[PDB]
Amino acid sequence: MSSLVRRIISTAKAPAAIGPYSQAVLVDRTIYISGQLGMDPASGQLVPGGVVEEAKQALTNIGEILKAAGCDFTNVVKATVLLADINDFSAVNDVYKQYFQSSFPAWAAYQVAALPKGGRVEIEAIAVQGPLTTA
Amino acid sequence: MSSLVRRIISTAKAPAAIGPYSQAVLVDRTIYISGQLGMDPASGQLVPGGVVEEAKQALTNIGEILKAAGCDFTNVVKATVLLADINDFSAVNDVYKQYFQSSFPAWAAYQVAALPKGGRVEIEAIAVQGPLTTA
Amino acid sequence: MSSLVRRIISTAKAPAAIGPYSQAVLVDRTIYISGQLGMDPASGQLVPGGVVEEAKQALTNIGEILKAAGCDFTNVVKATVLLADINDFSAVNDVYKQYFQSSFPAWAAYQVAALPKGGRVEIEAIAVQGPLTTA
Repeated sequence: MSSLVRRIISTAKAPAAIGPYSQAVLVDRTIYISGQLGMDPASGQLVPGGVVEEAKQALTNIGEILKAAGCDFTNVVKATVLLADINDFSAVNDVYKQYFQSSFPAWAAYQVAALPKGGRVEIEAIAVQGPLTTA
Repeated sequence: MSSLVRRIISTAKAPAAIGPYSQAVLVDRTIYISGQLGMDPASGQLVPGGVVEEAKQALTNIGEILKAAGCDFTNVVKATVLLADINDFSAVNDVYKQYFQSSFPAWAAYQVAALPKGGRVEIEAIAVQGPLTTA
Repeated sequence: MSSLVRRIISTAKAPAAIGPYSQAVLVDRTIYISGQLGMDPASGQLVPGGVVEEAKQALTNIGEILKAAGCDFTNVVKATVLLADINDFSAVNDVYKQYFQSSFPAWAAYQVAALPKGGRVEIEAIAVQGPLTTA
């Protein structure tokens, strides 16, 4: 069979790994992006201000990883939004909507028991490397 | 590179979006289906009767989304079953089994802290558009 | 369109199914592996010793499923690590690192409310059937 391209995506514009994972893996045309917390890329510390600020930073981090792979938010096809508190659903929704301005991904959003570093939100994503033709 | 097909799947036979997501995204041949709660498509209210009734409605909803994409349950390759209570595992298993009557998908099933709308179960799925040849 | 290969992966070297799922599904070149607990393949009982021993057994189980599909850990592109306790993150990380000795997968790791069988850890994975060419 054909040898499919598998590339580790890595950018200093997103946080360093806090463990045994890659920021994202591109395989064939699919990009699996690791769960992102609202961590500042330079410090690796959660940004202050709680879930809204954290959600913004997490999505900014995903954006930088997408850019490293020659993609943007239009390439995302599935997202998972993990919350520390289900009462934050509406607030996070309003943040998320600002990044996906068409062809909204499939998703799931729900509350887990706890995230690393005491994070209030973690977002995972799957993207597909372009070009994509959307009818 | 080739421009891959990316299509938003949308049917009025499944619940309207309660937020910034598509019911499903078809990209190349893979269909990412959003997490479905046991919501009535017409009202958008959770069906009464608790987890068993909700599980049935959620799977019915996935079925309608699959149909919109020219697929059925035989096309599902991976499911995720999110529970509000791990004690409901056996009950949900018995519901789920009635929809997948061969070539059972890969899966994960476990308890989360909370689902949207106070749901007792949420099911996500990945399918692949046919034809599929199963040896 | 072409008829894509869909194959159920099954090995007696990994635990029997405790419900309506396949150990893994290969579709085209992507392998979706079901969530694995730290269950002994012969008995179907969780191994003693808590999360570290369970994590080792779960990863051993994934390894046997990969082998059945003609793959190994180098083929894994995304993992999900579900914990019963976020305080176990560092311990599980140290176990996991021993299995992935290059080209680390994308991942997400976090605490859920409860796993089947009172498990302390469950690991899901996505792999891509080789050959893969890593630059």
